[PDB]
Amino acid sequence: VNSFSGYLKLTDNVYIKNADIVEEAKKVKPTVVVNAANVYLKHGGGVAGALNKATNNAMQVESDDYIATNGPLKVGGSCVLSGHNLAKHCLHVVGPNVNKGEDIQLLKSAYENFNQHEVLLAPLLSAGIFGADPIHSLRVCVDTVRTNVYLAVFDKNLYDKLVSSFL
Ligand SMILES: OC[C@H](CN1CCCCC1)Nc1ncnc2[nH]ccc12
Ligand SMILES: [Cl-]
Repeated sequence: VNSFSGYLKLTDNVYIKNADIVEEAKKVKPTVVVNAANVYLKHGGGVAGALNKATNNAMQVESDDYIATNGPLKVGGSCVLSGHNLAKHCLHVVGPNVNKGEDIQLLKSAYENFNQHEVLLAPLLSAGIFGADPIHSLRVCVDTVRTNVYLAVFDKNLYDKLVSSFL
């Protein structure tokens, strides 16, 4: 039993809700919130910009030190950093950005990072401003993640479209 509320159950392990991931994380304080990151951990917009804003830029400050030490992430890769005031940990995961010409096949590799954590609050990777098809992102999530994932979908029409089209 966990403290996630109001989710629709899609499979044995994948749950979905229409919600702002920032507000969800503040309420639940999950062990892990997933950020839709880029390789430079520059949290400018989308989920990343919103999560960073909610930390009063502390996420960005921590991220800049991470990059200065380690260099950029790989597309499809991840790192674990602090969750600040939102969660215990933030798993920064880089899905391919179609608006940069990155290979969509890397979306499966990106979701594989979730399997290192028993329970996660997450967005749909490569959706939104990353330019991929969200129906596809959900399909890959369900077919790749085996741990318990609580998906927060920002947009209501998308959420309803995602639920109504789910196989
Ligand atoms: O897939 C990621 C989605 C993309 N979404 C954005 C709205 C329009 C349709 C596409 N972004 C978010 N998902 C959950 N919480 C969020 N907080 C801020 C952004 C955000
Ligand atoms: Cl977005």
